Amino acid sequence: PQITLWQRPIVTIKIGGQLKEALLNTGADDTVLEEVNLPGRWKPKLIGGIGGFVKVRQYDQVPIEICGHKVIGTVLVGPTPTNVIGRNLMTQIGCTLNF
Amino acid sequence: PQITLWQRPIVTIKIGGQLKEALLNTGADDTVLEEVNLPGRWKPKLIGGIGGFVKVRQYDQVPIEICGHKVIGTVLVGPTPTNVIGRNLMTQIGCTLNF
Ligand SMILES: CC(C)c1nc(CN(C)C(=O)N[C@H](C(=O)N[C@@H](Cc2ccccc2)C[C@H](O)[C@H](Cc2ccccc2)NC(=O)OCc2cncs2)C(C)C)cs1
Repeated sequence: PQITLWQRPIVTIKIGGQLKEALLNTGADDTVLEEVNLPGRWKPKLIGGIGGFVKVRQYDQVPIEICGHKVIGTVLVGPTPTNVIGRNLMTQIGCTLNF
Repeated sequence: PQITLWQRPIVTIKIGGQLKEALLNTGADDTVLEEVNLPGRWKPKLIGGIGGFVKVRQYDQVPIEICGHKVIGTVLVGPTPTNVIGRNLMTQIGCTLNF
């Protein structure tokens, strides 16, 4: 699709057997989601850093559907003020900025 | 242009007689820049919110050139870890997300 930016670009995703809402965020390197239970192995990752770091669980090669595009990528699971799709998954869906 | 998202979408802007670099950030409602001196009237604005608010100066109807597109919009001037072009100016340049 083509998404204009008059409102926040919130989209529906399908992950770990759930439908969630998340923000398409070109300002974020990584994808961070809260309250999803993902199977298999993970390793801890420190993110943020200003004022301290936040520890999250890094899951690799996660299948995720974003607007009906089935892709694979890293998902960080942990506390976040809002669910964020970052550049790592936007590249996978072939999402670009255009003007 | 078409900007892919494998790297951070940093672009050159012209503002307040200066060339600056800023991040095209679809996760940000507003545009926040530091170390720019803008003429005329402003009013304080509280932004952020998590852990406290940050006070910045809100300038309206500022002429700004973003990748050669001359546009007009609100610029918040104040401390920011990185210069951010938010949705308010992306709409002005006609910037969309596409996949
Ligand atoms: C909480 C939720 C309901 C939201 N609040 C908002 C309102 N706010 C505050 C903003 O629009 N904020 C803007 C902003 O930066 N956007 C933030 C929104 C936000 C708000 C509150 C708490 C946490 C994040 C989200 C932005 O993408 C920020 C801005 C930024 C980017 C790079 C470097 C420095 C700074 N950046 C990031 O999210 O980077 C985090 C990364 C994660 N993985 C790699 S980088 C301002 C700078 C203009 C939007 S969505």
